[PDB]
Amino acid sequence: NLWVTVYYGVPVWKEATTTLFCASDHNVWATHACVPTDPNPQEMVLENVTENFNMWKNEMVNQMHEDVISLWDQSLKPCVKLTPLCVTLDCTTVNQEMKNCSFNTTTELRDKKQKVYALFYKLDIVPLSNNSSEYRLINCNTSAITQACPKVSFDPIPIHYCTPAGYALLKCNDKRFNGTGPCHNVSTVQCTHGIKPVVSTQLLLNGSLAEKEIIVRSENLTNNVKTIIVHLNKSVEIVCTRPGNNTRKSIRIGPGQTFYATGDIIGDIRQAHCNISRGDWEETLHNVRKNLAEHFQNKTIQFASSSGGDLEITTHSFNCRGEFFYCNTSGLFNSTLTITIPCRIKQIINMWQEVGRAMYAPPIAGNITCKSNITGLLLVRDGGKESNSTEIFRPGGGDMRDNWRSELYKYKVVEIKPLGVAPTECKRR
Amino acid sequence: KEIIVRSENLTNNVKTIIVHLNKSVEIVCTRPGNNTRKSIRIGPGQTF
Amino acid sequence: LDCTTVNQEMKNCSFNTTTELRDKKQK
Amino acid sequence: PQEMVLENVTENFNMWKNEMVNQMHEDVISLWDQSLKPCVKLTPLCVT
Amino acid sequence: QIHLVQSGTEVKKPGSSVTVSCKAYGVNTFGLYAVNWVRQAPGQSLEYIGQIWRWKSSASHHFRGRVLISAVDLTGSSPPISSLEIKDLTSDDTAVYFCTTTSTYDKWSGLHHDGVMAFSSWGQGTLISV
Amino acid sequence: LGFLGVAGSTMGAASVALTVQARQLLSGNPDWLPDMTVWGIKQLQTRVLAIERYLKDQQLLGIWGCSGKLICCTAVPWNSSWSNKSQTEIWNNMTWMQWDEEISNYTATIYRLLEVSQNQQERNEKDL
Amino acid sequence: LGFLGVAGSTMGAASVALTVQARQLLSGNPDWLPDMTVWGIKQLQTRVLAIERYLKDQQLLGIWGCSGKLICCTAVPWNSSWSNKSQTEIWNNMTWMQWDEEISNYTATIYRLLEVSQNQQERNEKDL
Amino acid sequence: LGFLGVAGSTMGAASVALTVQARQLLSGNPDWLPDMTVWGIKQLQTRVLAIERYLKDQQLLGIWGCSGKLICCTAVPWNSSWSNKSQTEIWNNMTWMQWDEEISNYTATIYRLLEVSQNQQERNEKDL
Amino acid sequence: DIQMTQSPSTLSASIGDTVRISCRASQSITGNWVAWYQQRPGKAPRLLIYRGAALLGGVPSRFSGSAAGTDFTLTIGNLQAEDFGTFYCQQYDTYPGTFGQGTKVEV
Ligand SMILES: *[C@@H]1O[C@H](CO)[C@@H](O[C@@H]2O[C@H](CO)[C@@H](O[C@@H]3O[C@H](CO[C@H]4O[C@H](CO[C@H]5O[C@H](CO)[C@@H](O)[C@H](O)[C@@H]5O[C@H]5O[C@H](CO)[C@@H](O)[C@H](O)[C@@H]5O)[C@@H](O)[C@H](O[C@H]5O[C@H](CO)[C@@H](O)[C@H](O)[C@@H]5O)[C@@H]4O)[C@@H](O)[C@H](O[C@H]4O[C@H](CO)[C@@H](O)[C@H](O)[C@@H]4O[C@H]4O[C@H](CO)[C@@H](O)[C@H](O)[C@@H]4O[C@H]4O[C@H](CO)[C@@H](O)[C@H](O)[C@@H]4O)[C@@H]3O)[C@H](O)[C@H]2NC(C)=O)[C@H](O)[C@H]1NC(C)=O
Ligand SMILES: *[C@@H]1O[C@H](CO)[C@@H](O[C@@H]2O[C@H](CO)[C@@H](O[C@@H]3O[C@H](CO[C@H]4O[C@H](CO)[C@@H](O)[C@H](O)[C@@H]4O)[C@@H](O)[C@H](O[C@H]4O[C@H](CO)[C@@H](O)[C@H](O)[C@@H]4O)[C@@H]3O)[C@H](O)[C@H]2NC(C)=O)[C@H](O)[C@H]1NC(C)=O
Ligand SMILES: *[C@@H]1O[C@H](CO)[C@@H](O[C@@H]2O[C@H](CO)[C@@H](O[C@@H]3O[C@H](CO)[C@@H](O)[C@H](O[C@H]4O[C@H](CO)[C@@H](O)[C@H](O)[C@@H]4O)[C@@H]3O)[C@H](O)[C@H]2NC(C)=O)[C@H](O)[C@H]1NC(C)=O
Ligand SMILES: *[C@@H]1O[C@H](CO)[C@@H](O[C@@H]2O[C@H](CO)[C@@H](O[C@@H]3O[C@H](CO)[C@@H](O)[C@H](O[C@H]4O[C@H](CO)[C@@H](O)[C@H](O)[C@@H]4O)[C@@H]3O)[C@H](O)[C@H]2NC(C)=O)[C@H](O)[C@H]1NC(C)=O
Ligand SMILES: *[C@@H]1O[C@H](CO)[C@@H](O[C@@H]2O[C@H](CO)[C@@H](O[C@@H]3O[C@H](CO)[C@@H](O)[C@H](O)[C@@H]3O)[C@H](O)[C@H]2NC(C)=O)[C@H](O)[C@H]1NC(C)=O
Ligand SMILES: *[C@@H]1O[C@H](CO)[C@@H](O[C@@H]2O[C@H](CO)[C@@H](O[C@@H]3O[C@H](CO)[C@@H](O)[C@H](O)[C@@H]3O)[C@H](O)[C@H]2NC(C)=O)[C@H](O)[C@H]1NC(C)=O
Ligand SMILES: *[C@@H]1O[C@H](CO)[C@@H](O[C@@H]2O[C@H](CO)[C@@H](O)[C@H](O)[C@H]2NC(C)=O)[C@H](O)[C@H]1NC(C)=O
Ligand SMILES: *[C@@H]1O[C@H](CO)[C@@H](O[C@@H]2O[C@H](CO)[C@@H](O)[C@H](O)[C@H]2NC(C)=O)[C@H](O)[C@H]1NC(C)=O
Ligand SMILES: *[C@@H]1O[C@H](CO)[C@@H](O[C@@H]2O[C@H](CO)[C@@H](O)[C@H](O)[C@H]2NC(C)=O)[C@H](O)[C@H]1NC(C)=O
Ligand SMILES: *[C@@H]1O[C@H](CO)[C@@H](O[C@@H]2O[C@H](CO)[C@@H](O)[C@H](O)[C@H]2NC(C)=O)[C@H](O)[C@H]1NC(C)=O
Ligand SMILES: *[C@@H]1O[C@H](CO)[C@@H](O[C@@H]2O[C@H](CO)[C@@H](O)[C@H](O)[C@H]2NC(C)=O)[C@H](O)[C@H]1NC(C)=O
Ligand SMILES: *[C@@H]1O[C@H](CO)[C@@H](O[C@@H]2O[C@H](CO)[C@@H](O)[C@H](O)[C@H]2NC(C)=O)[C@H](O)[C@H]1NC(C)=O
Ligand SMILES: *[C@@H]1O[C@H](CO)[C@@H](O)[C@H](O)[C@H]1NC(C)=O
Ligand SMILES: *[C@@H]1O[C@H](CO)[C@@H](O)[C@H](O)[C@H]1NC(C)=O
Ligand SMILES: *[C@@H]1O[C@H](CO)[C@@H](O)[C@H](O)[C@H]1NC(C)=O
Ligand SMILES: *[C@@H]1O[C@H](CO)[C@@H](O)[C@H](O)[C@H]1NC(C)=O
Ligand SMILES: *[C@@H]1O[C@H](CO)[C@@H](O)[C@H](O)[C@H]1NC(C)=O
Ligand SMILES: *[C@@H]1O[C@H](CO)[C@@H](O)[C@H](O)[C@H]1NC(C)=O
Ligand SMILES: *[C@@H]1O[C@H](CO)[C@@H](O)[C@H](O)[C@H]1NC(C)=O
Ligand SMILES: *[C@@H]1O[C@H](CO)[C@@H](O)[C@H](O)[C@H]1NC(C)=O
Repeated sequence: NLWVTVYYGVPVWKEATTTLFCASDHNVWATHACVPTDPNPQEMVLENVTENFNMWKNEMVNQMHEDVISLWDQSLKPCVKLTPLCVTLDCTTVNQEMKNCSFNTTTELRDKKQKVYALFYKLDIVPLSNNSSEYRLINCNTSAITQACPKVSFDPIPIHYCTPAGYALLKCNDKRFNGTGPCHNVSTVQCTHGIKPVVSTQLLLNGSLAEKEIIVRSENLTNNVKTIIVHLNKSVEIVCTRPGNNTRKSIRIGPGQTFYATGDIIGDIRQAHCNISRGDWEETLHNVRKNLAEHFQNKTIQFASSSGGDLEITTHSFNCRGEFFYCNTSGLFNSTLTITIPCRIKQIINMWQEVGRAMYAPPIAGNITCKSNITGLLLVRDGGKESNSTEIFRPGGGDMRDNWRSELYKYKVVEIKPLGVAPTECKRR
Repeated sequence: KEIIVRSENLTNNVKTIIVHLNKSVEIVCTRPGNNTRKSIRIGPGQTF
Repeated sequence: LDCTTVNQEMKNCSFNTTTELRDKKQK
Repeated sequence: PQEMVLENVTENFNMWKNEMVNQMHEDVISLWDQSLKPCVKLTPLCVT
Repeated sequence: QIHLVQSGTEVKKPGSSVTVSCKAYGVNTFGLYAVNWVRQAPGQSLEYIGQIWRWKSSASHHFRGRVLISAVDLTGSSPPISSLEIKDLTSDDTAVYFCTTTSTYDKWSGLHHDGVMAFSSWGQGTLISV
Repeated sequence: LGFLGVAGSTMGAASVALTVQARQLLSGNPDWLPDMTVWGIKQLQTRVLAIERYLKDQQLLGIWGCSGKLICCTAVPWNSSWSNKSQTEIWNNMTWMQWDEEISNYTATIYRLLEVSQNQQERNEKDL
Repeated sequence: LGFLGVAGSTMGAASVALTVQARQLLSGNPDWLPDMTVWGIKQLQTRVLAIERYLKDQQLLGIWGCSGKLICCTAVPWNSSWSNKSQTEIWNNMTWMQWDEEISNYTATIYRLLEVSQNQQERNEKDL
Repeated sequence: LGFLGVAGSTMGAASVALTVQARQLLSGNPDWLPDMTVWGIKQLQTRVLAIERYLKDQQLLGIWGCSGKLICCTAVPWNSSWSNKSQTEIWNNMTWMQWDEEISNYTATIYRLLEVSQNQQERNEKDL
Repeated sequence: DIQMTQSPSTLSASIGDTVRISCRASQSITGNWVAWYQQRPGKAPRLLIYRGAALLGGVPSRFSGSAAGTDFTLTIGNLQAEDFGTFYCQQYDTYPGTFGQGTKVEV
């Protein structure tokens, strides 16, 4: 009558987690840490299938964060260390954003010392005593400084995460997807689109734009501590620079280990600053405000500057040609032809929020200028029922993973079970 | 069951004899003091 | 190590060593 | 070892674009480096 | 972690409409989490009033055209909400109504089928008399 | 069609073009990684695990007598207690996902039966 | 005889000794390299790649109606738009290398036709 | 009965449960040691070696026409020179280990005869 | 529609005893697809077992379920300390679902 029949190739999938690799179309990503390849990609559109998605527990972002940290560490380790720099620095006025400091170091011969001098930003300097003229670097008691490695480039490049054999990626193509819920238009792929691992705070930069209109997403809107990601459809133009003409000196601190520092500054004292197109910014603030009014009832929405705190979390942060800019955005998010914001810069950068590791970025010789697109915002709701009329939002940083969720929220990883059994009229074998 | 005696060559006199017991014996022991853990900054984050 | 009595199985030893600043010493 | 003689074939050789030599070269330097790394380093001899 | 707060007891003269509210504390959204309304009268027979699932609302045959089930997603000042509305009430509708929420993300867990499902979380129920 | 193109199609349609799904299981990345990387070891782990899974599935197929058959036909009767639904209903108004979910409890035992059946057959093939 | 000793022989003579070539795609693997160096990773490199290639070839054979057979007669007619030579000329005055070179443009089409023919045969068998 | 449970059983009784022995050749541990350790390299080596050994055994079986079979009839005559014992004594009095002991010198010849026999059979398949 | 019937209607019990409640369906349920619930007087129902014989978390390990072709049996073994109230058998094979009449347990 009815007999069993086994089928190989049955299209059924489970939810699963795996080690996804990456691919790219000197630089750490391009020539290390995953393969260079980009053949004709295979994208297909499934029919009559609905798939559930929730971006707020997805192992893609954890894997990407771990890979980014590991790659940066592996890049930093195989070159110069800065243990002899942690000495007493005699600092004086430049003769206002820097200080001229002289200090004693070793040389090519261990029985001889040398006197050298360099310019240092005061954000990289800590005093030793109130009634004294002694100074040291920030991370000389809490970590060990490693110099950013001059021949390698810390420039983001597009990267594609790719699934191994026996796995697949499902992509939600539904317009205006907020990351949680069913998906009625699903596609299958093997490799994600171009993802640029850019690290920034308070302003998402160089990202893919929303398809139709602004998308607002958070893990829990009712909670206030959680970050709110805003994904715009119109990119904003932000171009900015350190214009001061610098010159870097090479200091021999040992047998072949050279330490580069700000040898001198020439020209007029000009401050590093960021320009943003003002009219586009006003338009995008209006669009974000009236879009976010939907999720928050009839209560009015106000924007205010970031609360006081550490420079890393309070100020917007980014990197340009290796120079680390901390910009005070106290006028961008101040609401209810060009807008200019101040930008300090820092050399001893202690990112990844770990301890015992810190990096020193040598200054580029000439001035630095670079242009980019603001493609998203990270906003934080202020807690407390101070008023029942207006709800005020602030710039917000927090976990670095939020910088990548906006690019990885369409994707799901699924395992394939190819073996099935079914009854059929076939008997003979 | 009971005590086991092992040796890869018992007639040799320079080879270890292993004795496996069937009843465990109780040994409890201690350093009964009060030593405070002094921390010294050896270098940049190194602590002794 | 400059060692003296405990003031019987230990000795009280003082020594010079490095510190956070490489150009300074501590006792 | 196994060696067999191909009777009726004719093969084109070019010794100047053979990857065998490059692979051997890379192995030689890598091996020498990993041999000289795990022991004494003459950092304090650089004196007057 | 997951709680369901329901409206208060309210007794009405027969011949009017009634609304009942269910408030889901801890539910991220009504995607991945289906809401099912059930009834329990004296006689201790649990029925099945209706559901909202995948933003589609449906009701059983005994109540088609009689009950409207609505839902509003997570907002800033209010967790997800669901609501029963009975247009007309007879003498036999006196009962305690229960709101239930069931996770629908796994797609392989045994707690749900494509349309009919068990009830993982239960509210405290609203008593209605006529 | 393409890989997993027939997910929404019913089982009758999915019976065609199983070869795309079968062939996708072994396609891989010809390139590899340079030395001294945990990334390389993770990649090696992943692909060795993939090979092991494929080999296990193929061996399980072979023990049942379907060494090189995608749609082979065994000789085990289908107990109605496993899943008692009409042939037309199963092959015309149901996807493979719903089917695999609805017979999840009875899968393991079914496998054992297949084993025994083939073994019996093999023994008879030497006793006849 | 040897591994490739029939390289210069015509295909008719070469068809008799395919076992040696088939066997050497897997044998010859030595013991392991104890050191965790670049060399060990490159060994693991090459041998996992070899396993993947062999499994791919075997799967290609098995999807076709040629599982477990070194020589296999399929049921796809030989389109004359492909190589059009007399059987005597093919099997007595031509080596395998020249034959593979001449028909290089039609290999993908031949493989696809073999795939669809075997799928049709399996469907017919299950339906008849 | 479980794995290696039929070691003491005679050859006749042991043939009933070869699947239990066969299946354990692939079962393993899917986890991994993620610490760049030499332990991870050694584990990955032993797993690749196991895969290679299994694949070699399957290839050797397939060369003899017994690809999808655990018990297979090969149709090559049994030379009385390599073993001359009564069928009852072989199948009801000797364990498999003693059997492999008493024909140790002759396994290579048996294997070569098997491969030549299938080569002849495959050639005749297209000859006639 | 699919109906069910539970048995026994009511049973006495005691501390440490093992009890069994069997619900039978009007149609054989291919999958397990049956759920077991508790309900104390004046409280809300609590899901005990789903998928025939799957045990949730927090619920004690003493509960067990057996799924035959048509008859489903809930085994509450080793009634410890506090006794229980009303037990319920529910099916979710076809739409709409249906609950059983219910059984009561007492000391
Ligand atoms: C992330 O992104 C996601 C998308 O990417 C996003 O998803 C979106 O979520 C929102 C949730 O906020 C969804 O919007 C809601 O949708 C709900 C579901 O609505 C469906 O069902 C109703 C009802 O349909 C039944 O009845 C009609 C009657 O004609 C029949 O026609 C139907 O067939 C059906 O009848 C069957 O079922 C009955 C049982 O229920 C049986 O009795 C019957 O016999 C049948 O079997 C439909 O009307 C809806 O259709 C509407 O839209 C289509 C679109 O084509 C129109 O054609 C159609 O005409 C309708 O307009 C839909 O199918 C809604 O319930 C919900 O509505 C509430 O909110 C809106 C907006 O604020 C209000 O205007 C509305 O009045 C509702 O508010 C009431 O309910 C709340 C509940 O708390 C109360 O608080 C509120 O005060 C108000 O209550 C008042 O009215 C009650 C009566 O209604 C009364 O009882 C009360 O007492 C009080 O007076 C809302 O629209 C949206 O669809 C999703 N988007 C999708 C799916 O694309 C997600 O949110 C994002 N996440 C986050 C965190 O942001
Ligand atoms: C968002 O995305 C934008 C993309 O445009 C990024 O901006 C680009 O950033 C890259 C890297 O910082 C810039 O590329 C660099 O430009 C330098 C200056 O170029 C001028 O000078 C050279 C001198 O020859 C001219 O040829 C050139 O035409 C320009 O006039 C180069 O000097 C850099 O060279 C690098 O590579 C060489 C390779 O040999 C090395 O030797 C160098 O040392 C150096 O490493 C490099 O080409 C690019 O110009 C930027 N574009 C724009 C439009 O500004 C943003 O940085 C990004 N934002 C964030 C936050 O990531
Ligand atoms: C998103 O963030 C919001 C907060 O902004 C968060 O809402 C909170 O959820 C918890 C969990 O349900 C709520 O705590 C409960 O609130 C109810 C309200 O009536 C109380 O009755 C509960 O107390 C009973 O239950 C407790 C055990 O759970 C007993 O210990 C207690 O004695 C009572 O019997 C319980 O306190 C909390 O009230 C809300 N807060 C707000 C402001 O709504 C929501 O859960 C977050 N979402 C996610 C998915 O995490
Ligand atoms: C365990 O340890 C014991 C020692 O406590 C050890 O016993 C020793 O074994 C050696 C084995 O060679 C004995 O040496 C032999 O003694 C005999 C006694 O007559 C001699 O005839 C032998 O001489 C011949 O062989 C020599 C080469 O070995 C020739 O040079 C010579 O010309 C003869 O041809 C030889 O000396 C030794 O006497 C004992 N000693 C004792 C105390 O028993 C025992 O072997 C160890 N067990 C194992 C398993 O190793
Ligand atoms: C940072 O401080 C150091 C130490 O004071 C400065 O180095 C010294 O700077 C002085 C003043 O510019 C130089 O003196 C000049 O020397 C020339 C030599 O021809 C002499 O003709 C001038 O009259 C004047 O005295 C001195 O040479 C220089 N020494 C060294 C070793 O650099 C340094 O300039 C300061 N940096 C900045 C940016 O101000
Ligand atoms: C039919 O198949 C389903 C699916 O396997 C069976 O449900 C399974 O039941 C077991 C035993 O109750 C569950 O194991 C338990 O898991 C929980 C998870 O928290 C754990 O805490 C317990 O200690 C126990 O290990 C298993 O999870 C559950 N499966 C799923 C997917 O939830 C069901 O029992 C089967 N019906 C039969 C055999 O009649
Ligand atoms: C469902 O999603 C697919 C995939 O994004 C859509 O198909 C694409 O549509 C865009 C324009 O809308 C084309 O440029 C692409 O070439 C299409 N790709 C494929 C594979 O078809 C499709 O339009 C969506 N359909 C609906 C109803 O939303
Ligand atoms: C980006 O998205 C915004 C948000 O919708 C778009 O703004 C809309 O512009 C149209 C113009 O006809 C108005 O009718 C809508 O009311 C606007 N929507 C909102 C929410 O304000 C904007 O047009 C989009 N820009 C691009 C380039 O796609
Ligand atoms: C950023 O914008 C500022 C403001 O327009 C530019 O600075 C001006 O430059 C012009 C000539 O270059 C001067 O006449 C003005 O006095 C400057 N104003 C200020 C406030 O500095 C600056 O050049 C812009 N920078 C970039 C990189 O675009
Ligand atoms: C960023 O800059 C703004 C102004 O450019 C700072 O705000 C000023 O704060 C001081 C006190 O520290 C007040 O006296 C001023 O009135 C503020 N300015 C205005 C326009 O109101 C802000 O403190 C800066 N933040 C950081 C982190 O540097
Ligand atoms: C452990 O093993 C010893 C043997 O060494 C046991 O002691 C024996 O006890 C029996 C009692 O029937 C006596 O006849 C023997 O003379 C004892 N042997 C010795 C050497 O004294 C002892 O009872 C065992 N203990 C346990 C807990 O198993
Ligand atoms: C080990 O045993 C000794 C001997 O009993 C213990 O030392 C005695 O402790 C008691 C009080 O606890 C004193 O009154 C005696 O004077 C101690 N005698 C000696 C010789 O020390 C000791 O406390 C035990 N230690 C442990 C860890 O069990
Ligand atoms: C910035 O946006 C413009 C507008 O489309 C685009 O042409 C340009 O490529 C973008 N640049 C980056 C770095 O994303
Ligand atoms: C906004 O900017 C104006 C002028 O730039 C300033 O007067 C005002 O204090 C600012 N408000 C906030 C909240 O920063
Ligand atoms: C430095 O400034 C000059 C003008 O002051 C400008 O032309 C040049 O582009 C700047 N340098 C860089 C690297 O952009
Ligand atoms: C050891 O010293 C600490 C120091 O605060 C004290 O609290 C503790 O009681 C001492 N222990 C003994 C056993 O004296
Ligand atoms: C999807 O379903 C519709 C009707 O249910 C059918 O016509 C269509 O062929 C289906 N698509 C696929 C890919 O099976
Ligand atoms: C090589 O070619 C000659 C030509 O006559 C032929 O006799 C000989 O058998 C060939 N060798 C092989 C190995 O086929
Ligand atoms: C193939 O060759 C034969 C000669 O045997 C010839 O008759 C026929 O026309 C050829 N076909 C084509 C398509 O050239
Ligand atoms: C062991 O040998 C005895 C013969 O005395 C036999 O009866 C028994 O069945 C054997 N056991 C197994 C497991 O083969």
